[PDB]
Amino acid sequence: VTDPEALLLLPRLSIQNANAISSPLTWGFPSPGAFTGFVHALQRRVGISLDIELDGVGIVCHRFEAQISQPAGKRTKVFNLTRNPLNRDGSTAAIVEEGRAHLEVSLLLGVHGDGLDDHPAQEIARQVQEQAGAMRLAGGSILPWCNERFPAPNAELLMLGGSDEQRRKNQRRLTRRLLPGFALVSREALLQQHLETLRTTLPEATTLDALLDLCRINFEPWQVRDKPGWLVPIPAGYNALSPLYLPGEVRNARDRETPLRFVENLFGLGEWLSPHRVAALSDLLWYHHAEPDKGLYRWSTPRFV
Amino acid sequence: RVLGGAGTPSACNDAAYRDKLLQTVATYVNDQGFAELARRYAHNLANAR
Amino acid sequence: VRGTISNRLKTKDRDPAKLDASIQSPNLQTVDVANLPSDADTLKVRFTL
Amino acid sequence: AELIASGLSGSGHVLLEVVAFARIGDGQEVFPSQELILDKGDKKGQKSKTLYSVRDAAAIHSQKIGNALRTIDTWYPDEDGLGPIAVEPYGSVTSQGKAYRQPKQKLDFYTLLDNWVLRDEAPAVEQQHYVIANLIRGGVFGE
RNA sequence: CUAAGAAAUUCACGGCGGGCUUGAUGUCCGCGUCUACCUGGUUCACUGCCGUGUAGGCAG
DNA sequence: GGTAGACGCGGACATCAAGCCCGCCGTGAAGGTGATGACTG
DNA sequence: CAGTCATCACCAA
Repeated sequence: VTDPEALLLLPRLSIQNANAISSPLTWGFPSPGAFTGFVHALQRRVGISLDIELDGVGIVCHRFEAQISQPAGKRTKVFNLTRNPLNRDGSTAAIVEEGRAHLEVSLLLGVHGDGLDDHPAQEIARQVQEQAGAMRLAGGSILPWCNERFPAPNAELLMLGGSDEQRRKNQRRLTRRLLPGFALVSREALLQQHLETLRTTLPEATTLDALLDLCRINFEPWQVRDKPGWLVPIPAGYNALSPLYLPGEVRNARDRETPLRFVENLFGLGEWLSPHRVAALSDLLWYHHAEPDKGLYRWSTPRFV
Repeated sequence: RVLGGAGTPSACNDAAYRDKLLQTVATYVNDQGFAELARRYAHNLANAR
Repeated sequence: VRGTISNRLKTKDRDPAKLDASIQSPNLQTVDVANLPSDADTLKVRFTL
Repeated sequence: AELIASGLSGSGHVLLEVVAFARIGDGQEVFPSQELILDKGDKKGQKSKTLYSVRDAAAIHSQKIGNALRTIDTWYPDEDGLGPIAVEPYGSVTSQGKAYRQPKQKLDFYTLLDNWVLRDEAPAVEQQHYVIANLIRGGVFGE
């Protein structure tokens, strides 16, 4: 909601062994729920000793590879597993399947606090990076440096105090540091828009998302067409099955302080657009916003349109 | 490369069977070495099989 | 890789025609392998902790 | 050891870079890690062994390197003169096919942790090193 | 406070044998490059000249 | 240590016949749940 | 005489 003044680039985050299932109906790149949980986990450890805030994340995703294998006679995939230790009788344990992938990621944060005028912003950049290099980005660890120990420091720059001409040179200087990536935004208006193509059939909604991430072909009145983006099904929050429980009610909870619901996933849509296609970089940022009483929990990116 | 340790398995399920196998191989080794095997491998190196 | 049938064959379905001739017949497999080059003798392994 | 201990306390910074050289021989076969692929290739034109590669390089999994680093346990009560094994609850070893440190011989992690937290029955110092090593290792426990 | 928090895939291997690519051919044809001039670079900032020591007649 | 000012056209590009057989494709481990059954302190 | 620990059949395209 609150537009930040300065954006914080976390330039290279080579992370290993992230989760790659992310919902019961998708696989591949992890959910942006992991990224906004990561930035509020930065908020509870750094942002109070700097008296700043950090709300939104610019998910860029330079590289991607998944620990998958192509079997014989199939065009599908399976996942490469770990070998778990034995049971107490010496026999072998069962198999729970955890997909796994390596990533390389850039990040764009948003500051809102009095520490930006109480400090140099280099203090904010150094402290946020040196603490975030001891955390887990999606489900896996954040790696230290290598041959790539030259892009290690950050950058940070405001947008309100300054001229209004060479800020194009400034944000396209920023774009020189995230140039091979594909940003990930929320494009859920097209899920509305592809019901009118099915309005001749029914006003149903659950099979509309399963129409866009594939190759639909009819014959000549072969029918291939340019898909209008890199449009992919992402998960987009939780919807309540069960009423809110008082913090001593549910057996085997993580906490004895917070209240608990039983929820399940809701599915949206995204696109892997290059950052050139959007003018202002503050459009990309992902935010948590969810109303508590009726149980709809959701994350999206505002300011995209 | 000639490695050695040629009776100890690298993966097993039993421990009694592993000890029985290792003492069987030690029974083989401590009355005759690998010499009858080693000179036959040395024959197949010495000619150009 | 070309190979031989060298496993404990199953006499559960004891066939005097198939499991004795399949001992004679070969076994074709596809594996992975990693070698050093012919002009390298030292392996380097690097990680961080 | 003082540096790794001052990192395990939470006090100072620690980040190691480990490089190992191993003279083997010209053109010999090195052994990177093999990943478990359960039920691949129902066609018989299949691939039996599949090795693990990071980008254009042979590689070893991280959990195997960690398993190598936590071979600490010498104190297990079955037969201690056979070498250190990896730190485990119900302290076991998959190549051996056998679980040392069995709860009938009350020295596994659950028994000692409950006696040393809930009942204040302190075990010996050598079992306490095991109980703390399971906290450096980490785990997931329940009811 | 992140479908959070945890994990060893291990081991073995013979692809193998055989073989005629043949034959043919026109790259032809043409052309104005045109005018102009001062190294004693210092072919070593000095060769070789009565005392190897800081004053001198020489091929100047 | 001198500018000076230009680089061609047309036309054409081969036909024929043929493409192998045989055998074979590894094994081990990857189940939770009550319900007595044996133990029982 | 009552909790608890290893085993035991129960299913199953």
